[PDB]
Amino acid sequence: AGITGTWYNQLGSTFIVTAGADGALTGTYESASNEIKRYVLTGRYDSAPATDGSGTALGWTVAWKNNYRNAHSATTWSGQYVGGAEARINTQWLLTSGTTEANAWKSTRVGHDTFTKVKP
Amino acid sequence: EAGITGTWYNQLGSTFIVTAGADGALTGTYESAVTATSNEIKRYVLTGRYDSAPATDGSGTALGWTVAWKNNYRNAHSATTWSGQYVGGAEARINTQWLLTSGTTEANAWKSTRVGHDTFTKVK
Amino acid sequence: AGITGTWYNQLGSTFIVTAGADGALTGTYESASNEIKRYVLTGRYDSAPATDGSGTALGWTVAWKNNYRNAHSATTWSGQYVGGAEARINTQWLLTSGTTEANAWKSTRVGHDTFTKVKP
Amino acid sequence: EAGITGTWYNQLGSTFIVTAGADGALTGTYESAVTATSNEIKRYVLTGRYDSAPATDGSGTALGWTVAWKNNYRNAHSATTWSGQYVGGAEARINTQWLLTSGTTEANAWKSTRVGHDTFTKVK
Ligand SMILES: O=C(CCCC[C@@H]1SC[C@@H]2NC(=O)N[C@@H]21)Nc1ccc([N+](=O)[O-])cc1
Ligand SMILES: O=C(CCCC[C@@H]1SC[C@@H]2NC(=O)N[C@@H]21)Nc1ccc([N+](=O)[O-])cc1
Ligand SMILES: O=C(CCCC[C@@H]1SC[C@@H]2NC(=O)N[C@@H]21)Nc1ccc([N+](=O)[O-])cc1
Ligand SMILES: O=C(CCCC[C@@H]1SC[C@@H]2NC(=O)N[C@@H]21)Nc1ccc([N+](=O)[O-])cc1
Repeated sequence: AGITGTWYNQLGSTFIVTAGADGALTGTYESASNEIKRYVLTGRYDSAPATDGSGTALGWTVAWKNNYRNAHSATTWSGQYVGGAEARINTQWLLTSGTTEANAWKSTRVGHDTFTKVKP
Repeated sequence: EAGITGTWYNQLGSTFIVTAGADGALTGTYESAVTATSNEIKRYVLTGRYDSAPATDGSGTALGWTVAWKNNYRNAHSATTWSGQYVGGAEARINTQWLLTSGTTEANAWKSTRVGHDTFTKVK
Repeated sequence: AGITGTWYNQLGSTFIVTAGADGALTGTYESASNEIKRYVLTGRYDSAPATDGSGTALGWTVAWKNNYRNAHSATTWSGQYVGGAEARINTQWLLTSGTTEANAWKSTRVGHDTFTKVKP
Repeated sequence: EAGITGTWYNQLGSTFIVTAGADGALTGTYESAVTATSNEIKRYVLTGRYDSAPATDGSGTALGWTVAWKNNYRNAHSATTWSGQYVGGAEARINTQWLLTSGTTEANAWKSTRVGHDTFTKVK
């Protein structure tokens, strides 16, 4: 819809996603050869957003295991899509690593990514 | 990573029913606590991912999932993601932090996202 | 030092701070007449940062009560100062409102502010 | 807002000793859990703010504070802020979420900040 396609964040990463008609998000995420760096993503979005000019709520997850590498971690992005001539997906994210119990307190990093339709 | 499929309950009275696929998929349903309302009216689709080959040094299993708060009955114009780890054994837990983003106008975007933490156990 | 002075974020807010020699931060925060909008801030920073080009860790708190208004809430900013010709204070923040027990789950909002030495 | 001054303990074995001033100041010390180390080597200055006139409808008292992890003995080149609310009565609590930012190079800034939650009680 407005979401399906390729998106680029400030870090050099690339997000390719299909938004299904009833709320599914499926795709690949490439962190900053390209194929070693590509990971599955899945998520959900609001397939009927409000009609008052509000953004479209959405989230997705990447677990950082593919056929080549396993970082033993997962990131979730939570945010909203904003359409128009300067379309954005504005997110906050949580990256949790698998840890022992003694290290669990420091298992989760937090940050923010802004995605645009063109590269920075 | 073994150990995730099944029913989980958090401190808020929510129920999380998930299947963990062999290659890292999470699929299932998430139900909010109800008192007056019938259960299925507050049941929502979830999807996510988990580490299907965790380190076998006693570390937890990294995972995450998303609920968009739209179903056939209700739409809150919002989405939550949970990020955390599964810890196995006799008192198994899924320990998470979450981000809840509401769809807002640009002027309200700064206040769009709530943060919290949910601890899931196998008993209510 | 590099921190003391006036800082401006993307939202229209103004942060005026003094960094004391041993780690104190004291000042006023003005959210976007000016005086009704001004609140006390206090915090801490690393008064001896690493010498490898790293930023300077710091945090502060504003409780949103002044002589005129009380929102029954408090924000903390956590971040790092980065000096040089384009100096920044890059932060993530948590805004917690006072709530009943039943509403506590939704008490805390999270976001990010980037502060510069000139207005946006 | 009354009720905050004194000693508080979290689930990680840390000790938080704070004075709440009449107009909203928080001042005190924060000590990490120790096993081999002497207590004062892991004790740090804190400052913060709280709502000194909370709503008297059973709501909690909003507050926050900061520790920069430098003392006369050690420097971790980091700072934590806790944001939360004091809840009074017989099982009094300070329920918080926290952000821990490490000083990093620009290339490492994306991974500079950890997030978590601490529950403080009046007993260990
Ligand atoms: O666990 C990992 C996997 C890679 C995560 C990439 C993050 S997802 C949030 C942000 N947005 C992006 O587009 N990319 C970044 N990496 C990792 C974790 C910790 C450390 N470490 O040194 O501590 C090094 C690499
Ligand atoms: O947008 C919503 C949808 C419901 C979210 C439930 C949250 S997901 C994190 C946490 N864990 C759970 O199991 N349940 C809670 N609800 C909502 C949002 C805002 C307000 N509000 O008053 O602002 C009221 C309800
Ligand atoms: O409790 C409040 C007090 C004002 C907080 C301003 C925030 S601090 C993080 C960010 N950085 C800034 O420079 N300014 C913003 N406001 C408030 C809270 C909730 C609602 N609400 O409608 O839900 C309205 C106002
Ligand atoms: O930077 C530090 C300083 C110590 C922070 C203690 C945290 S504050 C939140 C939580 N609540 C507590 O009472 N204690 C913990 N430590 C540190 C940072 C990174 C790593 N690391 O391995 O990456 C190890 C130690």
